Amino acid sequence: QVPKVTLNNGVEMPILGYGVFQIPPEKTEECVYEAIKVGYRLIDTAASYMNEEGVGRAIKRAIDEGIVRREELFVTTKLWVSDVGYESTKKAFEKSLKKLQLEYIDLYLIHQPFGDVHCAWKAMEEMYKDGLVRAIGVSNFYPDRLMDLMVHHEIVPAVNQIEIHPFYQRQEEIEFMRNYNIQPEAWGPFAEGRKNIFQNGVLRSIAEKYGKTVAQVILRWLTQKGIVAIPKTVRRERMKENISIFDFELTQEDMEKIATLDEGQSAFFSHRDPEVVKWICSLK
Ligand SMILES: NC(=O)c1ccc[n+]([C@@H]2O[C@H](COP(=O)([O-])OP(=O)(O)OC[C@H]3O[C@@H](n4cnc5c(N)ncnc54)[C@H](OP(=O)(O)O)[C@@H]3O)[C@@H](O)[C@H]2O)c1
Repeated sequence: QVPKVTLNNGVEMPILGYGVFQIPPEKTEECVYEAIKVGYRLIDTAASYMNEEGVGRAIKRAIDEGIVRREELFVTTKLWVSDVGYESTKKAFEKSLKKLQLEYIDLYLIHQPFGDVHCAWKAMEEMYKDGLVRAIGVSNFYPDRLMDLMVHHEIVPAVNQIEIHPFYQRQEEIEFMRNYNIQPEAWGPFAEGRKNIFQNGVLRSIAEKYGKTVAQVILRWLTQKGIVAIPKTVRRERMKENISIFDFELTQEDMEKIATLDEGQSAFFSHRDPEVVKWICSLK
């Protein structure tokens, strides 16, 4: 029984989904298919992961085998930096759509805050209004950048996908998003395992309390905040573990303990670091 959040346009999105970053293209079909069988419906990919084609094949099988209908799934993909523009953005979307073998996409995101994101958003608003995508949003946008879009365009981004985990908890940005009706979505909910997160003593003491794992506690913590989380694992047993978090609840005390862990900065790098902007823009 996986809860759904309601986005600013009335679209419902599952609060827990399945991420496919660093799953090799040739392993992505079986992973996604297994995830769906286990009960995932929110699937997160991107043009840049090079595994849309495998995601689409998993879906096609699940649908053909009767496991799900298309409407039960929530497929997210992303516009890569090098495609950002007006027509370039439509072309990119249509390329992803093809790879996925879908008629529509549930959520399409601007992947990075660089290049002509105003033209990309305008493009995206038009595909949104044409019915090609159910919800449009952004990724890795700080509040100033979110505001800039909001004051220059009609459609408020439905989602902003950003790094959120116990060591970068980003509460001030969450309340800015809640204020302006932008659903926060957590990428790297486990910080990709950085900083011995699965062995953190505070997290284990709370996990022990409930007979759950640390991973489960982290995801329960996010979702209990009203944050969509998209953990990634290539293991069937962890798919099952990661989705099995709604049969318990953290106390206020538990939530406050977890809050003490915030380090207030990325586990990876800052998007305001000019060297980072350049490194990202030079990947493709
Ligand atoms: N918008 C963006 O700029 C951006 C950037 C990065 C990622 N993302 C999205 O966010 C998704 C989630 O983030 P992520 O892949 O970076 O990192 P993540 O989900 O925080 O953590 C990934 C790691 O956790 C391990 N793991 C999963 N479940 C576990 C469990 N219950 N116990 C112990 N270890 C566990 C995985 O190992 P195994 O796979 O081997 O189990 C994997 O190495 C991505 O796949 C992608 O869809 C978006």
